[PDB]
Amino acid sequence: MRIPLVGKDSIESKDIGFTLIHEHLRVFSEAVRQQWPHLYNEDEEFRNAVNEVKRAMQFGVKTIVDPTVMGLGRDIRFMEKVVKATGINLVAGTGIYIYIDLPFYFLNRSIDEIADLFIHDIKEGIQGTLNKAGFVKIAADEPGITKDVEKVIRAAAIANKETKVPIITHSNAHNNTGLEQQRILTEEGVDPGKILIGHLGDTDNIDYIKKIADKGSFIGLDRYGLDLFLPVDKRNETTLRLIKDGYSDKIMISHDYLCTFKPKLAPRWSITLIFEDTIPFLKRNGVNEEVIATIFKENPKKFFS
Amino acid sequence: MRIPLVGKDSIESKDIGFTLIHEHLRVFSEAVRQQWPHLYNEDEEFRNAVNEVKRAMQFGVKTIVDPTVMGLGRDIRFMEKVVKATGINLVAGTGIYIYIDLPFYFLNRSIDEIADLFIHDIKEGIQGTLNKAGFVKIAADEPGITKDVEKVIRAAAIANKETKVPIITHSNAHNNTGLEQQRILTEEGVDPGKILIGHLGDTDNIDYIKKIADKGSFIGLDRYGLDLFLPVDKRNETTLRLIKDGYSDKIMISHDYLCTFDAGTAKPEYKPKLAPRWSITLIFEDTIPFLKRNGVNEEVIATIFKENPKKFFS
Ligand SMILES: [Co+2]
Ligand SMILES: [Co+2]
Ligand SMILES: [Fe+2]
Ligand SMILES: [Fe+2]
Repeated sequence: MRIPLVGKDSIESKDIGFTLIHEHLRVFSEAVRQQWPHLYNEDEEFRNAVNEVKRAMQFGVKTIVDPTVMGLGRDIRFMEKVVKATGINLVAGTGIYIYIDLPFYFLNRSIDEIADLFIHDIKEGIQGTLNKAGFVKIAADEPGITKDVEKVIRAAAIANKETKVPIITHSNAHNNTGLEQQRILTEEGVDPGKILIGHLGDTDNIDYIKKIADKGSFIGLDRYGLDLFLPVDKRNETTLRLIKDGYSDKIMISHDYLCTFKPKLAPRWSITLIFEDTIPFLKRNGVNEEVIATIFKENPKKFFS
Repeated sequence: MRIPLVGKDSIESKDIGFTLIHEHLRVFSEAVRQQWPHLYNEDEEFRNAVNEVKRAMQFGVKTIVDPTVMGLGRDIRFMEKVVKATGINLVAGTGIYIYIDLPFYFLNRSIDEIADLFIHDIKEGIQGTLNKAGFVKIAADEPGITKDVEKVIRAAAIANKETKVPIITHSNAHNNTGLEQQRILTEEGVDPGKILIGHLGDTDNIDYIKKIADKGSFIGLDRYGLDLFLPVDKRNETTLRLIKDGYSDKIMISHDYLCTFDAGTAKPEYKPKLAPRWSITLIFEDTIPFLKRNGVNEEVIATIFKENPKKFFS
């Protein structure tokens, strides 16, 4: 009745339950895979995604939000297959993931034309299916807010205003891209509480994280396990600090795990690391179950309502 | 047998006949087309491509070389359908068309791993078929020779050295990228005669063009009809001058026609001020008649359109 799900009837936000807000079943570069299909093994990809998702569900995860969009190899049919094999609630999105320029398709195309693509996926369905997009994903990274990155951001704001679906972002935690995304969306009329600024858990700069939260958006502590960006124990210290300072109303936690899509870079990276390490860490440091529920149930409910 | 053809037995290069060295049956952004198929009408693309190819064949064209590769929507199965509807000799390629950065697949991958993809397409076949690639296509434009652009350039060198297929380039005629491409490839051991430096017809700077040709490479006068890069009359004037100064044996001419393109610019849609007479047969309607009435004999026309493509693929 409000949040579309891959391969199922849409649900009211009250039924989302325990959510992993940012996880990927599979990512790839569309052009590479179309051109050199011998590099990929779909059977293996499917088997690893299904296993990872089953494991999450054994810890009580009900819904996964998967922000694989254009540029990351969104495949709605693969997603459907995983949903049939697992029973997971899966929220698919629309959007564009670029760091510099858009594909040449977009040359002399307006922001509204871009937004029309997102709205098509939200109102009509994704890739020829009746599976509808539940959110818009956008990105910026080390190159910053380029001209084309900015067009995409503005297009996301149009789609949100027209359809009410929330916006998930990718940012670089160390160069202000997050704060800029929030600002441009917000200036374009997006409710700050319909934005999740992503990858803030990549830094232990608490003042920058709070800045974005205090402007009204969710803060993505969303790469647990990617030690190369920030080690688990430092993420844990940051999370705990934010909870202790009263920020659990804006915290969202996830792994950004690539289910099929490393001893030094990400030794215990998986879709269940927060059950194995983070949540027990927090509980040992005095965080109650009510806070856990706020982060993994209440916050996603608010984001999608 | 020595040039692979899509949907046909390979041909000796001496049999290639009258050739258009750089034309596209269809181009698109793979990511866009994968994510928003509602934007594209395959029927219309197929009908347009077939119509263009048949009209080129009526003018005597035997062979078309199509440098649509990764980044431009190469689709060997579409190409097969076009061959089967027309009987054209079609040469498909491999390569990577980027202006700035490689797709994220290539993060922390070596130049060799890039080359192996090219070698795969040339020795094994394209996209799971046995249609083999006959050349490598690479690109550089306004952003210049970026690090990833250079990785692709060096990958093409390795592929040529291993398989012997020639290299076609896309360049920006106004920023030296063509000469940079030639430089880096010749440094890596590629024979200059196996390189076509593209889009040099986009300038009337005759001295730049000549510099590349004197270094031993073919020069692509290859966007006839794309008036936004350079109008037909200035292209014709440049082409003629090069032929008079003795450069016939290095000149290749084409239209770079996109029988179907997905960009919004779209150089011919309510916007045919950018490319009014642009089609795959414009050289038969304008350029060849112009050369012929300005002292260029049938021999020189045969050199450009038959002999040079034959050498390039030998
Ligand atoms: Co991200
Ligand atoms: Co080109
Ligand atoms: Fe992600
Ligand atoms: Fe081209």
